Amino acid sequence: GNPVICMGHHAVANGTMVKTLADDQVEVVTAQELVESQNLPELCPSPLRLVDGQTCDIINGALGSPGCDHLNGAEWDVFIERPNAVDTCYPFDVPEYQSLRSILANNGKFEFIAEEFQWNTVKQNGKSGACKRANVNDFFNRLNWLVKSDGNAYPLQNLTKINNGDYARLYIWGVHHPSTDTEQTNLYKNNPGGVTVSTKTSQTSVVPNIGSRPLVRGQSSRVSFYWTIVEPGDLIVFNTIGNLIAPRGHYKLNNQKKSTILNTAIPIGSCVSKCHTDKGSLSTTKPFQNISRIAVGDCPRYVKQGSLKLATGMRNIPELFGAIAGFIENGWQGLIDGWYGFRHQNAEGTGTAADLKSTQAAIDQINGKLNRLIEKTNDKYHQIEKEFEQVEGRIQDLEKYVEDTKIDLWSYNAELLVALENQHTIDVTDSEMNKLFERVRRQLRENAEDKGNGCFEIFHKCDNNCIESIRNGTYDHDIYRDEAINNRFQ
Ligand SMILES: CC(=O)N[C@H]1[C@H]([C@H](O)[C@H](O)CO)O[C@@](O)(C(=O)O)C[C@@H]1O
Ligand SMILES: *[C@@H]1O[C@H](CO)[C@@H](O)[C@H](O)[C@H]1NC(C)=O
Repeated sequence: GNPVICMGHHAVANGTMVKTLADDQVEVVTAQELVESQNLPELCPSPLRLVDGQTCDIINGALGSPGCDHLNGAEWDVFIERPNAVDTCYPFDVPEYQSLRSILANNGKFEFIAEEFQWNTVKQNGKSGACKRANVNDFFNRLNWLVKSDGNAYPLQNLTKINNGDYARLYIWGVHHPSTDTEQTNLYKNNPGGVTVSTKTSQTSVVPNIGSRPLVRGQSSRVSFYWTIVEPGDLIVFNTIGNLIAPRGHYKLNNQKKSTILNTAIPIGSCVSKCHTDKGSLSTTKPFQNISRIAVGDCPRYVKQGSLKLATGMRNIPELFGAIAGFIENGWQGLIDGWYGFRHQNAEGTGTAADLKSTQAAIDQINGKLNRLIEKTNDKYHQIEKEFEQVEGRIQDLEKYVEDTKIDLWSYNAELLVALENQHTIDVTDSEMNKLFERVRRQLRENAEDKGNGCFEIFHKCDNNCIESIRNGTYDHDIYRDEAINNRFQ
């Protein structure tokens, strides 16, 4: 009525606080951070193909502005566009600028092919001192500036390019418009001008506009750029009685467009990562991140919280079933080779040993319990714009509201998931502690009594081999039962 065997669990000097459904902060032995809050100060060129626009934004690269020659033939997963990019040619605008930029970015490549346009008597290749290439008056190398004849001759242009190809074609054309009325008549003389680009099923006609506007690049004049898409079977008719900034061919479009554009000043480095934010690339296995809503590729999901700790171990009590932090007073810092174990005392001395089965059962149910849930990847490429220079009204409100709605919902999911999992992890570890206790209780039958602190008083001599027989499940209660019963009740 003298040896004692105690069942218990590990502990460390100082653990990590986590949140559950029932508790704001409970200390557990180990935990894992789920929110990535650190970014690399560079962008990774692998495994995704990054293309640096450098001084050239993507519109100018499609126009063929000066300094945008490297973008010729370029292929990208993510077009990297610099915020300090510069206009290096004739002052222009694009109605539906955003939509053209999106189409260009998503298509993923600059692959121009040449086509010969036989312009009547009009002269071609008009240039300007605004668009100087090596201080030589030049022009958008994808565009043809059509001017009068020498002999004062603006004739009607009607030529048609037919798409009998295997792909959809992208034509970019423009409409010049001047400053007064002499303008227009010393450059196309017909006044007003006008252009009509059309397909089999679609029209587009432009009325040039003439007036004073600021001296940008030293000109009071502008060009307005449009685009037209021609799918296999359709075609495109160029009508102008003046002012048409003709195309020199068409861009080839991919059937499936899987690319996008990232606008950032961050330099391109030599790291490896499949996730890119406008603050830099992310190198992580965490499921969430608080770095930027603007994120492309194989990225963690963006959330509002700066920290969410997932418990990966039991409650930490140094020195639901009510075992851990319950009838078991505290954990054992000395138990370093297991989560649960046995501590005994008999006539020969004392000992602490780990229990493998219970330890392994807990680890199996807790280790990486998230990988089976929050999927793996989340591969997002072309999305929507998420930050804006100036308000625009209706469309911009919706774009912002959609993203704000998405973020709140995922932040909610992240919060609930962690509290839920942690609640479950704590219950599992408490559960396994008391399964171990109950296992040993059942082994001992009538030979021992529960002392109330996770310990059994064993009512017979139990030497080291006897103790080990209890720990490894070979203890035969019938051997000691006579001795034990006599000690218990007499
Ligand atoms: C095709 C053509 O006529 N190009 C000429 C332009 C246009 O007349 C204006 O840009 C129209 O506003 O004007 C220049 O003075 C310039 O800006 O360098 C000379 C140039 O040769
Ligand atoms: C992201 O979280 C970290 C703390 O983990 C914090 O320092 C940082 O400011 C957060 N980023 C935000 C709030 O944009």
